[PDB]
Amino acid sequence: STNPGGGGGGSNPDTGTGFPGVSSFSADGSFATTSGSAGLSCTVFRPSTLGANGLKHPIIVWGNGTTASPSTYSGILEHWASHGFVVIAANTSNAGTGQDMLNCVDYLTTQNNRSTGTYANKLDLNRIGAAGHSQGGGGTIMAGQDYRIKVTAPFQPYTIGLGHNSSSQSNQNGPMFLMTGSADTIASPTLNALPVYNRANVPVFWGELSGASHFEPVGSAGDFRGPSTAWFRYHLMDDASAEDTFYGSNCDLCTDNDWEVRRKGINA
Repeated sequence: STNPGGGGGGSNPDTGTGFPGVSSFSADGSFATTSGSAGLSCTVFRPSTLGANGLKHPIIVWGNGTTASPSTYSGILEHWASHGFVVIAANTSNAGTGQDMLNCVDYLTTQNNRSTGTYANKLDLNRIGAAGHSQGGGGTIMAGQDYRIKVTAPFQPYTIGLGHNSSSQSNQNGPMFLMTGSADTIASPTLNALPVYNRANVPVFWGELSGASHFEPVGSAGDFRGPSTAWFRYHLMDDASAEDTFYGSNCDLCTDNDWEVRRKGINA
């Protein structure tokens, strides 16, 4: 949380990659947003103007929970877009293999590399993260093996079925912000998340939110919204103010009794 600008009604300085600073990770940011279909089988939520002020936009690829669509998560996806991310959701309700998510990344790469178009030279292909809920959180871990996925944020992942291959957990490309809810009886954290924490080959920040059901991530994603935004702003925008959300002995979530935190490979 620590920011030299002091937040609030002040004006926090730009991030390391040049994106506007924000006074809150849970409130929407300064970019007006739009959404629409992308490549037939994806849906994008993005700033309505891309590439202003010399910026190249980081990307979050999203996988839905079982039975769900991108609209089920429109609040959280629009929220990230309002901070400056280009957010691409696989449309599928069956995101567990990770392949649809990676196809959405391939699609945006093509568009970035065109001479003209919505995305032409406007994306930062070195700053891609993955996130998703439920089976889509398992799919985030599956997709997170790919060398282009810099960090992941699985929201209540389901890893005991629905396309998951648990060996993916030990083949991640980058660090993981693993989120669970203590009231989640559908993707039991003991069965679905504890094994990921144990076997992951990367640093893991595992936060379990007290009193969160399996439906906390739907819509605007509740009390996961701010933390997930901090994670992606830190790693994909070099927002230094998000560092002490996760790192150090006195990190924000570490001293917040609403969270049970288990870390590995994270400076503490």
